[PDB]
Amino acid sequence: KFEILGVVGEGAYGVVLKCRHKETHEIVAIKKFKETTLRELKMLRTLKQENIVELKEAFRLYLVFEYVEKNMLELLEEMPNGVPPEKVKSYIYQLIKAIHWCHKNDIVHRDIKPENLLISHNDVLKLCDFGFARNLSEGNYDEEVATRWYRSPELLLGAPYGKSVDMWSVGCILGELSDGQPLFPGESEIDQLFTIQKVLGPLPSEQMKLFYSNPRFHGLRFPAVNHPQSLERRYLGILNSVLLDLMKNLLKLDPADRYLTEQCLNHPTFQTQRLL
Amino acid sequence: KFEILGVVGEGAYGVVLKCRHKETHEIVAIKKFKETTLRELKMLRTLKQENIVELKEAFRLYLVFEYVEKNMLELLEEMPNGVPPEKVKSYIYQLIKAIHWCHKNDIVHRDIKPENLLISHNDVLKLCDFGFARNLSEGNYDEEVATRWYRSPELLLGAPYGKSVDMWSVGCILGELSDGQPLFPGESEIDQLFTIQKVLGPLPSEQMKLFYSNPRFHGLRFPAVNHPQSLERRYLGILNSVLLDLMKNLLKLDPADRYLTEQCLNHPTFQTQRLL
Ligand SMILES: CC(C)c1cnc(CSc2cnc(NC(=O)C3CCNCC3)s2)o1
Ligand SMILES: CC(C)c1cnc(CSc2cnc(NC(=O)C3CCNCC3)s2)o1
Repeated sequence: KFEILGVVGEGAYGVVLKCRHKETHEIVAIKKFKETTLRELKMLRTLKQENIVELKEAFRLYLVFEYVEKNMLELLEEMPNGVPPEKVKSYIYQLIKAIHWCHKNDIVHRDIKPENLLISHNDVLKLCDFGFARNLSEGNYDEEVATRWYRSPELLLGAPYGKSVDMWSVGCILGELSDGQPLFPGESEIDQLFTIQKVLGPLPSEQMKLFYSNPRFHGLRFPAVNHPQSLERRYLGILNSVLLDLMKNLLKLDPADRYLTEQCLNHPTFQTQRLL
Repeated sequence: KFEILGVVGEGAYGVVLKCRHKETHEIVAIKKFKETTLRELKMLRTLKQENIVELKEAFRLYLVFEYVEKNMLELLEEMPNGVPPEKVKSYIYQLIKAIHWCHKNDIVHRDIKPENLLISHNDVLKLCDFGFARNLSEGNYDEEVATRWYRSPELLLGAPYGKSVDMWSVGCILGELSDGQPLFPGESEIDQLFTIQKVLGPLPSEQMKLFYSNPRFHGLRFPAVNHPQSLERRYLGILNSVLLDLMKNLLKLDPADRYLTEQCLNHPTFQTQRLL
């Protein structure tokens, strides 16, 4: 028996309520729709880790989670020019660890964004909202505008979703943590491709080819950018150079060049950081 | 030409972006879908007042608004036990003034909730999100779970929407401003009717009759509450007694007994308060 304290969130995932056990006074988040609740519960049972939100119990279907005090979106609102470089590295390390556990379990998250990065009172980052996650050994949801800001160009172009594009989202979040700004804030899909090339240069031949084969863009003008800026220039005086290197290998335009989790966690940036 | 700074919000209303004029550096909220954009723009032009969000311009259809620094939802998160009694009265007065202008223009808002109460840097409350507002002289959207917490019982029961139920929502917000707690937090429609009667007593005969005639509730158990608590008891030591009187006349179960705007703004609670 839970007393309802408030609404945590509502969307494609459904409705999450902030609740309190009438006996223990513990605060929880209870997820119900009105679907993919059972899929999420299965993945949540598989995915147990310090950087993944804990599912505490299920009943009649409703999922009861640990309630977490904040997300990254609120953190960037309180610190609109970025967080300290130490905190940028700490949060990206923790996020990478959570994605690593997902990927080792053959699960791709598909919706990494500041909104689903919970930051506990002890500053522990936790990933949530597996309502669009997929197991690659099966078959097969999606989201809104803020959720394309973190999407790789090949996905904007319609490629299949895999471990690479979760790594892309990590890089976008790395940048935004460092200066508070969305890195590729398109106002539409096309303006997103422009912003991406304005930083990283022209998409590889194959992505442009998808641009002309994809009827979403029929008759549309390709956003050619003459003079790309570069991330070194984009983040000069913001990221230290080692972490900048890590971000350079998360944001390779060709998904085949992107570091996956094992390589990310082995990067020099996190050498002293893994220990703590 | 606007540089995109971030996403303000996304929902049934569409997508609102936080943007900046490349020339003036003014921050604005730009509303676009992907419908009722034109309806909203018409109402926004009619509805011009200090407690209603200012629409600044329209182009190609996109609506550019003043950007406002916070909403009431964030205020209740920062002050989870309520705001000072003076601030409760000040915000409810301002909200009532905004609804009064809407109602005098034959417009009912239909979605009053903390999320659409903007509170400026000068502590000026502004109403927004007229994407579900209606003009009573015409014909005819709706929302989520948090948006039924502010719905009158006759509306939960399926009555038509009118000025009365906007007054109901005002009362719910009055209570929640005073102690930080949603007043009627149902987990479903039925639990909402229970919570309402647990405070205000049994619904009038006619609302119960709608309960049995409405197939939404076919075969369902009516939430009979034996011992209602009362608002005097519910808010003892929280609301002063004069404002408690105003809340008693906003939360009459029979919509015919509720104060409308003219009566609210004439209540003794706001006698010294109107002047400032
Ligand atoms: C986040 C998204 C809507 C979602 C899908 N599924 C779940 C359930 S898991 C959760 C446990 N604690 C949570 N904490 C937060 O989101 C809070 C609320 C926002 N302000 C403080 C930070 S949500 O959330
Ligand atoms: C609110 C809702 C989504 C909506 C529908 N239509 C509009 C456009 S009008 C606006 C102008 N300023 C605005 N300010 C706020 O909501 C802010 C953002 C949240 N944190 C700080 C408070 S929204 O908003």
